[PDB]
Amino acid sequence: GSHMEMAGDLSAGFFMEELNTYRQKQGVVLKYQELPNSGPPHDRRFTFQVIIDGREFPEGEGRSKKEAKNAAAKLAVEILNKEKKAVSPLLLTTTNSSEGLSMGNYIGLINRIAQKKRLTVNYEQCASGVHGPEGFHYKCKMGQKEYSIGTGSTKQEAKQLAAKLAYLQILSEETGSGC
Amino acid sequence: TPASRYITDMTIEELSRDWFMLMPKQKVEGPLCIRIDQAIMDKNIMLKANFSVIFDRLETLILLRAFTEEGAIVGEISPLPSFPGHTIEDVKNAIGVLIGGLEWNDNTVRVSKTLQRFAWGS
Repeated sequence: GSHMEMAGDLSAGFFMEELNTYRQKQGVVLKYQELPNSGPPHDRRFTFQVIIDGREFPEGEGRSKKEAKNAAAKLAVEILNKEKKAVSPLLLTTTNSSEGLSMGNYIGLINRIAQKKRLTVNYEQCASGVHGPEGFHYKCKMGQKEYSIGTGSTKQEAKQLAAKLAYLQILSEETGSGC
Repeated sequence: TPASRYITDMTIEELSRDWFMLMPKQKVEGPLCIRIDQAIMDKNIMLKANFSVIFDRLETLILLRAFTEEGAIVGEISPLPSFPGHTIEDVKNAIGVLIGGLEWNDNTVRVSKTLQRFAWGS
């Protein structure tokens, strides 16, 4: 309504030159908007419309004198202060909502995803070196009907496949009820 | 270089972690290091250094690296040197530019920590 009521320079602008401060970050080079003395029920109050965000009606005013246009930017102090509350839903509806490079490991979140029924997830081997790769058929599990299994020649090239198939079991397993 | 004015964040293990670039992204304005990989984007980077202080203000920097809990890396960041080394007020830009890279895709950026408290200021 009125921040000041008596101000005014005498060699400068005042409601544009001395009005420079808050619109540095509020960012409004007003091609100026004028609503001076707009009161219908007999009120000549200068709403020489200063702006808060680019069109708005910053306005607080009391008379056609030093009274009025100062509290124009009254709420042009505030709508930056106001509205700092959230705008988005659970995430930004942006087409770029959070990246993060999801997990490449398998048996890490398997026991998480073993939440199908909170499974026993277990892995073991007897890695032959007889001929060296002589044979590694893998036998482990996630789920409870597709016993996760692998097969291979050399150890690390085949270490996972059952456990891979384990971690990749339950999301395809219809199990969890018993059959 | 007292511990009260010289802090060793990076231990003897944070010094030599190497990773590989799918599609990196780089920018710089002054004495700071910046990077995001664009295929490997938005990974945890843990930028630790053995820095120093004086009068609650600037002494020095070493280097920064990238670390996660899983241990991956999206890119690399560090306090960069220049002709005078690392200009403090230029760290306002070098760390300044070092804050907004990945932010377009809603995933915030990593910034160097050494020149932040005492160069990125002033």
